[PDB]
Amino acid sequence: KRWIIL
Amino acid sequence: IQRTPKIQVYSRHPAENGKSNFLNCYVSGFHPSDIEVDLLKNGERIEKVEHSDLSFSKDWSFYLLYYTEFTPTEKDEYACRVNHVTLSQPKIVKWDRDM
Amino acid sequence: GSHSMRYFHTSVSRPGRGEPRFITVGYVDDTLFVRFDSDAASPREEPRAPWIEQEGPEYWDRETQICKAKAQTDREDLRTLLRYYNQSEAGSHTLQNMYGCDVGPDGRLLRGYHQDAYDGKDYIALNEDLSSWTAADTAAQITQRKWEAARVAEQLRAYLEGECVEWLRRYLENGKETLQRADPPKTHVTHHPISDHEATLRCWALGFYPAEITLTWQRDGEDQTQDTELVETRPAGDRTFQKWAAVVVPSGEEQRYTCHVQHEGLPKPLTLRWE
Repeated sequence: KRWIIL
Repeated sequence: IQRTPKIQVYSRHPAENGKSNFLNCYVSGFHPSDIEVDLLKNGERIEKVEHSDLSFSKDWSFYLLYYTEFTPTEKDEYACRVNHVTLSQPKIVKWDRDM
Repeated sequence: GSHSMRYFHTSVSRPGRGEPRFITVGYVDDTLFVRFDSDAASPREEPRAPWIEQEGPEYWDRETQICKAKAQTDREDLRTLLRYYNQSEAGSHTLQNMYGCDVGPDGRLLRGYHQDAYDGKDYIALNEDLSSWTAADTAAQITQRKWEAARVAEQLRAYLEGECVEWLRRYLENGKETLQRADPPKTHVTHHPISDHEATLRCWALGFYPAEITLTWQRDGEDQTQDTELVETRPAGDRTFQKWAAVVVPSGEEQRYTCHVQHEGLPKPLTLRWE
């Protein structure tokens, strides 16, 4: 599952 | 900065005349990512050729697999033709089943 | 054994030919399981392994949203990088990003990764501490300052120690039939005379998974590291990999040469000769 650059 | 592709032309399975197989051209180690790859049958471009999605190695250089189903014979010659900015002229690598 | 999850991303600008093309792929070990291509018909993240297909539509919706948002941030980042390097808008440039985690046989985190390259060169990398950055040049130092002020490393650490490991463990279970099976290499040696005085011995490894392998030639028991031709491990297209190693030998001395093969799928390293 991906990470999202917040 | 530019890195020229390493080129390998080969069959998925050991080649047996009259037996369906897959012909592969693996290009790796190159940058920039723009590249043109054709598979050739007796010097002519094979129409239906698929390729993997662009990915890259730990050193950031790109690799791609081009492939097509084919049934090798005794007489039919196969090759991979690659062009890239690092290349004066397209490089042709012939398939050598006897490797 | 140990396992890894990696997401790879490439954006390539093409001035005068539309917006940058964005391609991202996800891997567990050497198995592709998700893809996204901005030039596709109706771009969505697509499955590429059977064990990910069971994830629900919520999973695919979120993944596709993330992929599209990453394409947009990449476009912004490419414009920023032109400024950072005082470059023209005329040329094509490349932005690459990889992130992921490695876990041990127990599923424990071994380490996490998050790193970027511009035009094929190291740009900025999260350090193994998951708390500090290595910037390659004064341009990347600007990104470093920005990411430090935004506490990006703390957010990545939380992901890499949490969801990264947890979802890799989930994928490993759901795909255990394939992801946790090592296929050993099928091996043989071929002989091709070059001349009346020399011949090529080529040691072949075929049909193995995962890709990691060691092929070495010994002469009288001594590794021929300097004189061995070793091609890049290559994909067969059926999930397995291939590789060969070749040496040039004096004619008549073939039996002094031995090929040694090490692979996870082998209980013991193999020793082979030309028959």
